[PDB]
Amino acid sequence: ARSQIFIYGQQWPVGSLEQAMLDALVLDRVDFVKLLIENGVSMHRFLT
Amino acid sequence: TQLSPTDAFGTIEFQGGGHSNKAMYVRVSFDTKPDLLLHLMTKEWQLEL
Amino acid sequence: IRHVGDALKDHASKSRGKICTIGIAPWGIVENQEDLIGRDVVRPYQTMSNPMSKLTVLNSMHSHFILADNGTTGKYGAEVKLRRQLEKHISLQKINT
Repeated sequence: ARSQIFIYGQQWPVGSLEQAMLDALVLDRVDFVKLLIENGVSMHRFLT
Repeated sequence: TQLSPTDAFGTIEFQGGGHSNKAMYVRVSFDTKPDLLLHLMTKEWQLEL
Repeated sequence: IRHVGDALKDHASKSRGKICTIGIAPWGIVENQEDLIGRDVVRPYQTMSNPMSKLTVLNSMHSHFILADNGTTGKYGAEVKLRRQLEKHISLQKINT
């Protein structure tokens, strides 16, 4: 995911990254949460 | 354009992007004398030469 | 500057430096200009950048910002003369030796 999906110039839909963050959180994926946080997703704007 | 005191300066808390880092910032005019800005970095931001 | 930011990300991953990396950008071209309005107030910023918007966000791990406004928005050239004059004024200052 880091070496292909998160390459430079990758277009991202609005709200899809937070949905992926939720899906990574419910499935207990530590490194995907790390990758999504390092790739722009912020906890303050996400967690409701 | 008209000239006025600034309203956009302080500290920025970078939310997201992994590591949390705080960065000072000022909005300045493009025609300001650089000596005053140098005094800003040396005094207000506590940066050595 | 994105490569410099990646370098500083690696720097914060293996060294205890606080590298002073004052970046000078146009005030009119940074995304979310209303988010950075305050007077000695800590303002949160979003590192997410919308690809549709022509405006770009600031680099996430710089240390200081001399964001310069010529009045215009979305256009460059508001910072080159100020940066060159500030570099000249710094170079005229005598070193501590």
